[PDB]
Parts: sequence; C-alpha cells; structure tokens
Amino acid sequence: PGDQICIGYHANNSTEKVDTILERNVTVTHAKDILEKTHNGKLCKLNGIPPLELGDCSIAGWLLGNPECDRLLSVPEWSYIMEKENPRDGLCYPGSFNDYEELKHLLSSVKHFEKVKILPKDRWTQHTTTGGSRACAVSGNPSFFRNMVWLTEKGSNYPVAKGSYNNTSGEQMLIIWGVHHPNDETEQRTLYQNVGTYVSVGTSTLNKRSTPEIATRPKVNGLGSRMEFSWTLLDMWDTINFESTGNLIAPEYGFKISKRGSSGIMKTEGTLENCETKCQTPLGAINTTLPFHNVHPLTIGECPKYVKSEKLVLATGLRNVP
Amino acid sequence: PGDQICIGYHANNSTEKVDTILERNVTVTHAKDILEKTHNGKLCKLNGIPPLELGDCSIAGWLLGNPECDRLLSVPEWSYIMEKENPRDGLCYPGSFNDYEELKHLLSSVKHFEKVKILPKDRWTQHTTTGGSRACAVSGNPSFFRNMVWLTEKGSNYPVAKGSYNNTSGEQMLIIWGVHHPNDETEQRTLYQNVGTYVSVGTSTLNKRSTPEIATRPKVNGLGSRMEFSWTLLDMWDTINFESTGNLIAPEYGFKISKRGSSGIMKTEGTLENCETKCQTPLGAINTTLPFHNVHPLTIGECPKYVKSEKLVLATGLRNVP
Amino acid sequence: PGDQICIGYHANNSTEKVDTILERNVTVTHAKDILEKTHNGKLCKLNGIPPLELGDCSIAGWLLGNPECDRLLSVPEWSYIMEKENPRDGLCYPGSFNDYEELKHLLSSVKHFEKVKILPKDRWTQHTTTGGSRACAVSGNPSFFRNMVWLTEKGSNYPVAKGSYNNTSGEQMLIIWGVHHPNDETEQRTLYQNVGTYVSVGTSTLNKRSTPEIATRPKVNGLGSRMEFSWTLLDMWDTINFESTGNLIAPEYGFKISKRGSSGIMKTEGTLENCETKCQTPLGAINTTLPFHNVHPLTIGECPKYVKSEKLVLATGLRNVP
Amino acid sequence: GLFGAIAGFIEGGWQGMVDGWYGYHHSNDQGSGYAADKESTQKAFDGITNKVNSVIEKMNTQFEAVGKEFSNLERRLENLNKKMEDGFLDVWTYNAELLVLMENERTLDFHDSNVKNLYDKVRMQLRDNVKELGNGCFEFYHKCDDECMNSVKNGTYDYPKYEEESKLNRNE
Amino acid sequence: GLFGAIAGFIEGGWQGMVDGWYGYHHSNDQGSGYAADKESTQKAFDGITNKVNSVIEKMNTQFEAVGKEFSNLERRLENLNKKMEDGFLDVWTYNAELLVLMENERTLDFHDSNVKNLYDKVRMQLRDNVKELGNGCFEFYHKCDDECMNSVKNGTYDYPKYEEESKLNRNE
Amino acid sequence: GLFGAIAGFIEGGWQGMVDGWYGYHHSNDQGSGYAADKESTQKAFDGITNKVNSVIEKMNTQFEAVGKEFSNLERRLENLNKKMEDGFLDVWTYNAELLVLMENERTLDFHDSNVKNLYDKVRMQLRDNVKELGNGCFEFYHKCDDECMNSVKNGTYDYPKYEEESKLNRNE
Ligand SMILES: *[C@@H]1O[C@H](CO)[C@@H](O[C@@H]2O[C@H](CO)[C@@H](O)[C@H](O)[C@H]2NC(C)=O)[C@H](O)[C@H]1NC(C)=O
Ligand SMILES: *[C@@H]1O[C@H](CO)[C@@H](O[C@@H]2O[C@H](CO)[C@@H](O)[C@H](O)[C@H]2NC(C)=O)[C@H](O)[C@H]1NC(C)=O
Ligand SMILES: *[C@@H]1O[C@H](CO)[C@@H](O[C@@H]2O[C@H](CO)[C@@H](O)[C@H](O)[C@H]2NC(C)=O)[C@H](O)[C@H]1NC(C)=O
Ligand SMILES: *[C@@H]1O[C@H](CO)[C@@H](O)[C@H](O)[C@H]1NC(C)=O
Ligand SMILES: *[C@@H]1O[C@H](CO)[C@@H](O)[C@H](O)[C@H]1NC(C)=O
Ligand SMILES: *[C@@H]1O[C@H](CO)[C@@H](O)[C@H](O)[C@H]1NC(C)=O
Ligand SMILES: *[C@@H]1O[C@H](CO)[C@@H](O)[C@H](O)[C@H]1NC(C)=O
Ligand SMILES: *[C@@H]1O[C@H](CO)[C@@H](O)[C@H](O)[C@H]1NC(C)=O
Ligand SMILES: *[C@@H]1O[C@H](CO)[C@@H](O)[C@H](O)[C@H]1NC(C)=O
Repeated sequence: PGDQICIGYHANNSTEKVDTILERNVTVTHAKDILEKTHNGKLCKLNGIPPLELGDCSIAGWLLGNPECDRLLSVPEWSYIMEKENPRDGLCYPGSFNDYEELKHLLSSVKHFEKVKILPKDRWTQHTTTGGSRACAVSGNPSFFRNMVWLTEKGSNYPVAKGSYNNTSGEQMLIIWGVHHPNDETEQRTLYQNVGTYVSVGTSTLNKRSTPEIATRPKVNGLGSRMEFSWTLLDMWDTINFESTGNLIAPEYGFKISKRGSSGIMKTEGTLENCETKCQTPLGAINTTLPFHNVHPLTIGECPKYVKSEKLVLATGLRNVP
Repeated sequence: PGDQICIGYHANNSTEKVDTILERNVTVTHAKDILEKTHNGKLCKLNGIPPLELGDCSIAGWLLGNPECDRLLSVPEWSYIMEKENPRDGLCYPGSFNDYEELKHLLSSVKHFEKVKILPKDRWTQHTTTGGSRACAVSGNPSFFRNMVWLTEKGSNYPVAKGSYNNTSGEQMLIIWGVHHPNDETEQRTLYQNVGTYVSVGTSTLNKRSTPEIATRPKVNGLGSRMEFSWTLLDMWDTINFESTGNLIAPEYGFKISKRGSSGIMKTEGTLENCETKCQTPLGAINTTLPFHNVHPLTIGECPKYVKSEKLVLATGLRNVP
Repeated sequence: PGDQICIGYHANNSTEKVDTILERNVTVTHAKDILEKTHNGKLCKLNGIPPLELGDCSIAGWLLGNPECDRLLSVPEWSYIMEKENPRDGLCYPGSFNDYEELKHLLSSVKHFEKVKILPKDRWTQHTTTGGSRACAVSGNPSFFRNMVWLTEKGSNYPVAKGSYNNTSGEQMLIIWGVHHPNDETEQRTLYQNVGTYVSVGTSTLNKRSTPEIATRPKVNGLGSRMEFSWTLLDMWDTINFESTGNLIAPEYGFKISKRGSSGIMKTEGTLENCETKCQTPLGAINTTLPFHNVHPLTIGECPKYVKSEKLVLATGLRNVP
Repeated sequence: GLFGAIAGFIEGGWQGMVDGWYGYHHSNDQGSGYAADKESTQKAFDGITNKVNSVIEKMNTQFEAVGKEFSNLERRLENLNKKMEDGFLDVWTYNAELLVLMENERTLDFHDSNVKNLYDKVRMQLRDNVKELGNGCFEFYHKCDDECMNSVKNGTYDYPKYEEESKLNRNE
Repeated sequence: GLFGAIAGFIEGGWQGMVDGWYGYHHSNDQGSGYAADKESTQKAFDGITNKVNSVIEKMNTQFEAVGKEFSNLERRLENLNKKMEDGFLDVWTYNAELLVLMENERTLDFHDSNVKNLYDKVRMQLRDNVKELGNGCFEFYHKCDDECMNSVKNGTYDYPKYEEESKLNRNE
Repeated sequence: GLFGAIAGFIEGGWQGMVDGWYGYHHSNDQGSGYAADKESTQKAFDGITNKVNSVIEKMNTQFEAVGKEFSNLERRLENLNKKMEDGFLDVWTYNAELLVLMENERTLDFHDSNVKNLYDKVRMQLRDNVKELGNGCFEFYHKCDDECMNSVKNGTYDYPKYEEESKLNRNE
C-alpha cells in the first residue's frame, strides 16, 4: 500500500443546465446565459430624448391639424413616434390620404420638423378662407384642420386661385394639399359657384391634377362628402404652384425637415413614463449587456439582436459530476 | 498460447451510404433517410374537403359569371382552388380587371363564399337590363356575365342610375362592378343615349370614379370595345352606392366571405381524382412521416419542409467494415 | 543508451495564419486562401462583347432620341449597359416617364434592339410634324427627340389623328408615346387649335388614355410645360392604335427585342477600356478561380460568390510548431 | 478515424455479433463466441436517437413559399418575390445538407470513440494479467473460464485475485 | 464523453478542488490534499473565452426588422414583407440555437480532452515508478514526499533519480 | 490540441522532414535521418482535399444581388429590396466565416489525431522491445539496423523475432 497522485477535475453545487446535439439537460460547473428575456414594461426617453406621443391623434391628424390635436401644433425633436393602432383623431372631415404609408415611412428617418407658414391665409384676398365643418367642430362651432385652408366663394365669385412657394427654407419640405369631393350639386354651387372645376399642383418634378367628384356616399362623421389629401416633398430651391377654380384645400404651412436620423413609429396604446433607455421596444425598455434578446422584434435604439429562442445558454465549465 | 477476450464492433451486409465533410460514399451499418422524394401524381381531397376545380374558367370568369362557367354558379366550401395557366373562359367581353392579383391573393385565405343577391336586376325599373353580347353568347344568342347587369337605355332614355346596398350579411363581402368603354360614338348613343357619362362608386372608405373612354381598339373576341372591372371588400354594416349616367356594369350579386382559412390557388392543368391527402403539391399528393421532401416548393396542407436536395441520409450506425 | 525511432510531424517557415473557434492567429504549415480581393479597376468587354456606353445620356434620352444622344441612334448587341448616376441628357423637353423603373428592369434581360420605323412621319399628311423646342435645340435651332413626332396644327386645323401598327416584326416590340401638358391656353391654341383634347392608346390588352393638363409650373430647361411619356410592350401580331385631337407625341419608331439574355444596367461614371473579362463589377473586372470575392455585390457575368468578409483562409496543413 | 479503433487497430468488424454495436469475442478451453456490450451500445443508441431528433427539430423553423401572382407591370416586385423565395430555399437547403454532413462526420467518430473507450476500460481492468496483442485482443496469463470471461464483460474481473497466478506465468 | 476521462475512468469530480478546472490530489506519509493544475486550467480558460466571443461576434451580422405599413390594396406586398422578416428571424434563430448546441457539445469534449491529456502527461513522466490503478490515480513504488509530489505537478519528477529505488520495490 | 500529440507530448515539428506531414526520425549505429510516413500522409491529404471541396461546394447555392431601381414614391419597396439583399448577404457571409472557422478547428485536430494514431500504431507493434521515452521516441532494447528501422516504418517489425534478445537486455 503506497503513495498516490490522482488526476481529477472540479465539481461544485451548480445546477446550471445546457443542451448539446448528442445530449439534453446536462449539468455543468459554469455556464453563460447569452439571452436577455426581461424589460421594464415602460415607454421611455431614448438617450434622454422623448418620443412624440400622438395620444389619440394619427400622423394625418397631426400634420393636417385636426383641432383635437392642438397640443401637437409645435413639437420639439423626438427619438421615435408613438401611434395607437386605431387613433380616434385623424381625418375629422372624412376622406383619404394618398401615399399615406409612404409618408409614414419617410417619418422613420425624420426626427424634427420646423413648421413654416408658406402660404399665409390672409394673402387669399379674392376668396373666403373661414370655411369649416361641424365634423371638425371646436366649442360647438364649425372649424377646420388648423394647417389647411378651405377656399370658398367670396362675394358670389370664385376666381382662379393661384398660390406659389419657393422653398428657401434650407431643407426639403413636406407639403400637403387636398381636393374636396362634394355630396351633391347644391353643395358645389353654394361653396364654389363654379362647375367642372379642377385642382392643379406642379413642381419641377410633380405634375398632379384633380377634378372633384360629386356623388352621394355613406355618411362618415355625418358627411357624404370627402376630402382627398396628397403630399410631396419640395426640394430646396424648388417652387410649388397651386392653381384651382374650386375645391382646393390649400396648405397654409409646410413642414421643413429640420433633423434627420434613425427613428420609427412604434405602435402602442401606452403612454410615456419618466424613464431613460438606450433600447426601446413596444413592450418596454431593455437594459442589458447580453448579445441577444427575445423581447420583441421591433426595437428602436442601440439594441441586442433579437431571436425567437426561449433559451440560449453556453456551457463554459465542464460536466458537473457528483 | 493463452486465452483471449477481444473488443470489437458490429458489421453487417448493409450497402447504405452516407457523406461526411472529410469523406464521401461511406458504407454504414445503419442509416436514416430523412428526405421524401415520392408523391402519388394526383390532385386529391385535402382532409376530405375537395378543391374548387375551375376547369377552363379563370377566377374572373367564375366571379363575373362567364356563361361558360355556369357549373360554378354555386359552389361548396373548398380546400384549395385549381386554376389552369391560361384558362380559356375569363372575360368573354374583352377588357381588364383592376387589382386582379390582389383579389387572387385574398382568395388564399378564403375557403367559401355565399353569393347574395344584393341588387336584384328587377329593381332597375328605369333602365333596360337584358343587354348582352355575341362575345358571351349562349345557344347562338347574345348573353352576358350571369352575376352582372348591363344597364342600357329604356324608352330612348337613360336616367341617373342609383343603387345602394347595406352589408347586413354578417361578414365582409366581395363586390365587383365595371365600366364599359365603347369602340365608337354610335355605340355610346345606341346603348346609353347620353354623352360625357360617368360611373361613381362610394363606400365609407372607397371613392372611385370613371368616365368611359370611346376609342377604336384591336378586336378581341370580335370587339374593339372593352369592359373594365374593379372590386372592393364591403365591410360589415357599411353601404356601397353606385351612381351612373351611362356605362355602368352593375353587380347583381355580392360574395359574402362565409369561411376563412389557409388555402391557395394551385396552378395545374390536371383534374381532381378520387383520393385523399393531408399534403397536396401541384405535381401530386405526399403521404410521409419524413421531415423533408424535395417534390415541389408550392404545397398546401400539413406538409414536410421542402429542400432542393437530391439526398439527405443521416448515418446512425458505424462505418461498415468487412 | 540505445537506438531510437521517433514519430513526428512536419514544420516549415510558413507564416500563414488561420482562425478557429477556440483560437485565433494560428500559424499553419499550409493554407488555402479562398477569397478574391483584387480587380483590374477597369470596365471591360464581357466575353468579347462590349457594353452599351450611354455616356451623358439616360435610358430615356437614348430611347426617345434626345439630340445630344445621336451617337446611340443605332447600337449593336451589348453585354451590359453603363449609365451614370445623374445623366445630363434625358428629357430635354421636361416632364416624366411613367413606369420608368419597370422599363429599366426589362432592359436587364435585353441584349439588343432593332429600331423599326413603325409610323413613318411622312404619313401624317393632315398634321404638321416639324414641331420642336429650344429645350432640345441643335445648332441654335429648335429640334426634338429623334424617335418621336410632335403633331401640331396644319393650315389652322387639327383633325383627329389616328395611327396604327401591327407588330409583324417577329418579336415583342417596345413602343413609347407621350402627351404634352402646356403651360397656358395660348400655347394650347397656337399648337393644336382644339380644346378639351385627349390622347388614346389601345392594344388587345392596354387601354390607356389622357387629357392634357394646362397649368403654370416652375421652369425646367426654360419651360413650364411638360411631356409625359408612357410605354408598352406590343406582342407579336398585336396592333397598337393611337387616336388624338391634340397633344399627342407619337412614336415614329418601335424597338423590336432582337436578343434576350442576362444583362444589367451598371451604375458608373467611368468609361469602357480596351480589356476583356468574364466577370465585371462597377469597380473593375475580376479574373480569378477562387470561389468567393469581396469586391462588390453587383456583378455581371460568370463570377465568384460575393461575401462581406475581409478574409477567408482555410487551414490545410497542421499547426506550424518551432 | 479520429480515435484510431474502428478500421484502425481493430482492423475489421464482426458479422457474428448481431445483437449490438460494440462488444466481445472470447476464446478459452470451454469454447468461443460473440456477445454485445449492452451498456455502451445503449448509451450510444440514446445519443444517436437524440442527435437525429435535434437535426430534424432545429429545421422545423423553415421558410415556406406562398403562391402569389403579379401583373406585367409588376416585374420588379415579381422578381423580388422570386429572389426571396429562392434565397430562403437556398439557405435552408444549405443548412440541411451541411448539418447532415457535419453530423455524419461526428456520428462515425462517436462510434470510434465508444469502441476505443470500451477497449481502454477492459485494458485498465486486466492490467498485466494479460498481454495486449495490438489487434483489440488481450491474451491471458492464466486460464480464464466462462465465469471469468463474464466478469470482464461486466467489469468485475478480480485482478487482486489472479495477481499471483499470472506473474508466475508471465515470468516462468 | 469523447475522450473517456470525465465521468469515465475518472468516475467523479472533486468538490474539494475549488481553485481550478483540472488538477491533483496527493496522498503520502505527510498527509493529503487538492491542488489545481494552473497551466492546463489557464489554457482551457483562454480557449473558452475565445469560443464565447466567437459565437457572439459571428452573429452580430444579424437581420433587423424595420416597421413599415401597407394599404388594404397592398396585401401581397405586406405578405412579402412579413415573409421576409419572419424568414430571416427563423434563419437567425436557427443559426444561434445550432451554434450554441454544437459548441456546447465541443466544450464538454474539450474539457474531457484536457483532463485526458493532463493524465497522460503525468503517466508518461512517472513511467514504471508507479502503478496505474485505472481510476485516475498512480500509486508510487517508492515514498514520495511533498517536494516529490510538487515535482510531478509541475513536470520535474526525477525518474532517472527514483529508477533503482522503485524496481527493487516493484520486484521484491 | 484535442489529441495531445502536436505541440503536446511530441513538443515540436521537424524542419528536416520535407516530404510529408507525418513520419519518422531514426537513430542507430549506421546513422540517423528523417522519412515521411507516406500512407498516413496520403490518407490525410485525401481527407483535406475532400474538406475544401465540400466547404466550397455547399456555398455555391448562394444569393446574388440583382440591380433594380425604384421611384421616390416607392421608398418602402426600395427598403424591402435593400433589406432583403443585405439580409442574404449577411446570412452568406455568416455561413462562409463560420464554416471556415469550425472546419479550421477540425483540420488542426485531424492532423493531431493522425500523429497520435501513427504513434500508437508503432507503439502497439514494438511492445516491450522498446522503452517509451514520453517525447514521441522509442528506445530499443536491442540494436536495430537500417533494415530493422525500415520494418517498423512499414509495419513489418518482427517482435516474435527480437522477443528474447530484448528481455535479456531489459533485465540484465
Ligand atoms: C427660388 O429661390 C432661390 C433662392 O433665392 C433662387 O435662386 C437659386 O436657385 C438655385 C437652384 O439650384 C440654388 O442653387 C441657389 O441657391 C439659388 N440662389 C440664387 C443665386 O438666387 C431661385 O431663383 C428661386 N426660384 C425662382 C423660380 O425664382
Ligand atoms: C346598415 O344596417 C345596419 C344594421 O341594420 C345599421 O345599423 C348599425 O350599424 C352599425 C355600424 O357599426 C353596427 O355596428 C350595428 O350592428 C347596426 N345596428 C343597428 C343598431 O342598426 C346601419 O344603420 C345601416 N346603415 C345605414 C346607412 O342606415
Ligand atoms: C397582324 O398581322 C398578322 C400577320 O400578318 C395577321 O395574321 C395573324 O395573326 C395571328 C394572331 O395570333 C398570328 O398567329 C398569325 O401568325 C398571323 N398570320 C396570318 C394568317 O395572317 C393579323 O391578322 C394582323 N392583324 C389584323 C388586325 O389584321
Ligand atoms: C433535467 O434533469 C432534472 C434532474 O437532473 C429533472 O428535473 C428533469 O428530468 C430535467 N428537467 C427538464 C426541464 O427537462
Ligand atoms: C461508391 O462506392 C461504390 C463501391 O463501394 C462504387 O459503386 C462507387 O465508387 C461509389 N458510387 C458512387 C455513386 O459514387
Ligand atoms: C498574430 O501573431 C503574430 C506573431 O505570431 C503577431 O504579429 C500578432 O500578435 C498577431 N497578429 C495579428 C494581426 O493579430
Ligand atoms: C458480473 O457478471 C457475473 C456473471 O458471471 C455476475 O455473476 C455478476 O453479478 C455481475 N456483476 C454485476 C455488477 O452485475
Ligand atoms: C517545480 O516545482 C518545484 C517545487 O518543489 C520547484 O522547486 C521547481 O522550481 C519547479 N520547476 C519549475 C519548472 O518551475
Ligand atoms: C517493409 O519494408 C521492408 C524494407 O526493409 C521491405 O523489404 C518489405 O517488403 C516491406 N513490406 C511491405 C508490406 O511492403
């Protein structure tokens, strides 16, 4: 019976488990979990910059100036935009918004606008501009989208309406305009006096026209009439020309793109809380140094890479043997 | 010369071959082929539910009611739709179908319609409705799409035609309408008496109009004229309004979506056989428990995963050594 | 002290390094670099067939026949098309080109055209055809796109203009036409005498019409007017019919697709050099037998597979041990 | 192979061992025959069954092509759709083929390791009561009956027991 | 495991060896105790640290979903977008899960190899001055003090030194 | 490495062995020199040649970017196209880089295994007619001439032949 040296290996009281191709549920002495599965359940500032919280307003409601969205008439730079799935306050006067999804996509790379009064309402001296609707009422009286101008007959006449704006603002500018599609001929006559009217818009690259369509339609927000909006990005130093014999809904303002960068519209019913993050998801903010997470695929900011995994655990130590 | 115990391994008469990164064509004692390469060459019922076999009819021919498609006037729930590459019976009266591919895509998630007589033909009391064409003839006489109504002059007059339908059916409803584009002015006058006509359609969300275009075009099915069809999905409890002074091709029916789920349109020249499957491909039905197949990428039902591989064989046993 | 046989392994003076999952920067006796990182910096013939070098011309400038592009009036088969990012010579008369990106995509699979005089200018006996513009001037005088015909008033009249062409050429044919949108009413009257004009185009499958839009727009190349071009592919044995009361810009020529195959439009500011390759990138031509390259993702010809890698080196020998 | 046993120092397989992947052949005064080692066979079977399930299960998260149609004015969109569906198809074919190749390599080497480890287990038990012939066999420095062979095959060989009997044989 | 040491011929681990992954337990007249082998532990630590970085770093080139919206007349385009984003998501989940599984397999086998190689290093040094017991231990054919044990643990055992002392012990 | 031979118990390589990856150095009364083992070298060469072809061939089913253009009103479509082409590019870069890393790991270990197996083959043949020094060398208990060295290098050493000559040397 003599002396001994034995070779052996570490064991401990670790219960950490990993999988292999050949075996599952192996206990190891040390392991590294590389998957973040937690978040704080809140919508936060992103690097100290708050999101734009639309509340009950849609993108269209904001930019057109639905009177229910007046808190948004001037907003500071944002880090992302929060929009509800079905915002209540959009087109108060019913209708449509051409290339709307394209406009929202643009907003993914815009972090601020400066709203510029490009076509001041008071310069429409040959037309009435006080036009509004009970569908956009404020304090019981007819009103209208704050950023738009409904031109109507003045003194029983509607002369050719021409407005133009040269973009001297120093950046590309978003401009929206509309055409009013009445319910009937009496509406057309009372509002515009003219028939067979048109709305023409022209820049160096855009030439888009419209003839209003009179037709009885199902009532929405009380009206069978509609307003159809369109938009363009006016390049620096380019001019936009509006020309109409009736039915033009003119912009008073343009939105100069004043800051660009990676942003996004987050779909959420929630509200901004007093918290800070580098990584925001629609479910809540992530604070981790782990390389992967499984929280949500639609994240904004400096985030880990998303995977569908329930677990990602790397063995680092050896098989833990009793 | 003493006793022996030897350690060894199994060999057999297996000729099963596998590949590795380091070696190809290795004989192993046991292996598992995980790739299904066979099918029954037939189009079958899918879980006992037969497909809708269009035969020589296109989707448009079916839904408009081309008289060559009369067997399809009422069809039961289906599991997939079989359509030929170039069906003969589509628009018998030549023309076009706006957003047709979008309509076919909708059908991938629809498994049944109930055709509802939304605008019964007899209620057009101020217009002629018996209008047809030799291009859609039946038994040697002019006829027309069974589901549509060609409104024409009655008593040498064409009053404003207005029809409306509130979708009380309990599901979203597919509705198609058209506009007739004549070859010449004499055709316009004989059919409608009016000039500078229009077709307007309006729901809570859709506002789409048209002015017919008179122009000489190459003859198709004998005609230089055309009919241009459009469609919409009418939401539950929404109303559709048709208004026209000429050239309207009105629907008589709507197609209520009565069953939803994963389906699809299979492109095939073949015919349904009396067989049953859980997995259908355009080449034939698959019956396997194997996890992969290489039969065709476009499958319907509960199928294995498709790969381009000619072989997928996993070694399970060891190298088979003589 | 006795005899010895030792087992050992090769070493050499190789400094070749490879990476593994467990270790980086390992010196090996032999290795195989499988990544091509070099190119010749030139644009070359591809298998002896030169590209079509547009120079300062755009695709539109070429096909319409901008007078600055006259060297391109007849061009032989090409292997790829070289286009600048912002070619100077496109629509000399300002306007737009409908479905332009679709047309460029078509060109990826076209290697030659035969330009066919489908509607010879001299057959417009009831209209003036010598119409041009200072915006497309040649030697100080007004001129016009070489492949197009600007129909105007003759003898103070503009009768209905009708032209038709049956594609007997033996292949599908690209045909372009336009509509002129004036700046004002005096322009419309001086050019066409008629008002409320239209341009209609019809084949067996296409029915596309237009009413010119008169409107003041910002000046481009000196003009507030515009020309809006459209195109179609006319099938073999199909007919195209043009009909107009004013504002038609007719094609004189069609482009018969005379050779098909894999091609492409390469965006480049450079010029063709006297060199030969099997693989062309926008940065230069590749000559390698290596399976991967990292030169540029947009290659034409028989090329290696592109990856973003800075290095791909496979160990073939063993660890090189001093 | 990697572990040097299969088609290595143990030069060939046994057609005569039909009841397992690895095992024994013994030879003594009472006779000779084959017997599978049940323990090591079962452990390899369990691993291999786990392997195949793993390879299948990881490729159940695979792309499926959906049938869509496009107009003659939607050729770029059609091409995008086609490039996408083909692209994923190529990725998944690659994943499947590579996984099978890499894992086939590992399966053959796993079996080689299992044979080597079984050999080593017996070797480390018999010690110098046997000669290692170099061919997978051990030749005993003593008579080893059926009960004696049975002890080796289940790891109950009594070396302290045969210690003296063998040294005399080994030296004489 | 692949190399037959961990949960193999060395049947279990040591709770009493807290300062490393692999090492020694000695027993002599002066006493007994545990000591980690620092060299082999550090080399494995370096490899494992490299492994984890590699697996992470290779999956930093990963797809990100971008939020886009589509009209009720853009359902095919919407579906294409969804199939694409889901498709890449499935590919990257597959890459991550597979990489972790395959590399976990290799990590356990790496540790097994490191234990076997350490054992073999000591074995090849002690030669016939010890008996191989078959359990990871070597029993000395001589008294081996603390300085003697310390020489083995850092590879400075003097075999030419104990050569004669042990043969007499081994034979007597 | 995994098999413990290369930069392991065989501490370094031989600049003097220029004709193969693995082999011999012998030393006797007649002299000394290097010789590659042709059989094991060729078998490894065949495997390595197969490996490189495999890695290349499996990534010939790779995505290609096609040049398409989009209007200023098709920004979502443009972004979808870009995300797709970039996405596949990232997937294929990942596949290529990972495959090369994993297979480089296996290539170094393959060579290590081949050296260990060659060593073991010679060991199991010479048996106790030699001493295992622990450094890759065997020292003979007899004079082993050039013809004798040549028999070992091609596996025709006659142990039954030198059996008695060596035991006397080994014991005396
Ligand atoms: C619009 O205003 C601009 C700025 O005053 C006018 O002038 C230039 O436009 C060019 C267009 O590329 C710019 O590059 C220059 O910055 C501008 N500077 C100058 C010299 O004026 C432009 O003329 C105006 N447009 C019209 C139609 O008058
Ligand atoms: C269309 O018919 C419906 C059902 O009769 C009418 O009424 C409601 O419509 C709302 C719309 O959201 C539904 O939610 C209800 O189920 C309906 N029930 C009631 C109380 O009638 C609707 O008024 C009709 N439309 C018109 C224009 O009269
Ligand atoms: C256009 O010209 C063609 C060729 O002369 C005319 O005829 C046929 O058109 C069909 C259409 O599918 C082709 O398949 C044949 O090759 C043509 N051959 C014959 C018999 O003519 C066609 O009639 C002309 N179109 C018109 C409107 O007259
Ligand atoms: C893993 O093993 C543990 C015991 O070691 C036991 O709870 C169970 O069998 C396994 N757990 C899971 C989640 O599979
Ligand atoms: C595989 O090996 C067999 C003989 O073992 C022989 O037919 C041929 O060389 C190989 N077959 C194929 C299909 O490569
Ligand atoms: C790789 O090793 C070399 C010396 O062997 C040395 O230059 C450096 O540490 C490493 N080089 C790089 C590029 O990492
Ligand atoms: C080992 O095998 C023998 C057969 O001779 C048997 O008697 C004994 O019980 C076995 N031991 C174990 C551990 O089962
Ligand atoms: C080996 O260990 C002993 C401890 O007794 C020490 O004296 C000696 O310096 C060590 N040798 C080396 C290589 O450090
Ligand atoms: C082995 O090598 C010797 C060289 O001395 C040669 O005579 C003999 O033929 C060789 N045996 C084989 C198997 O070729």
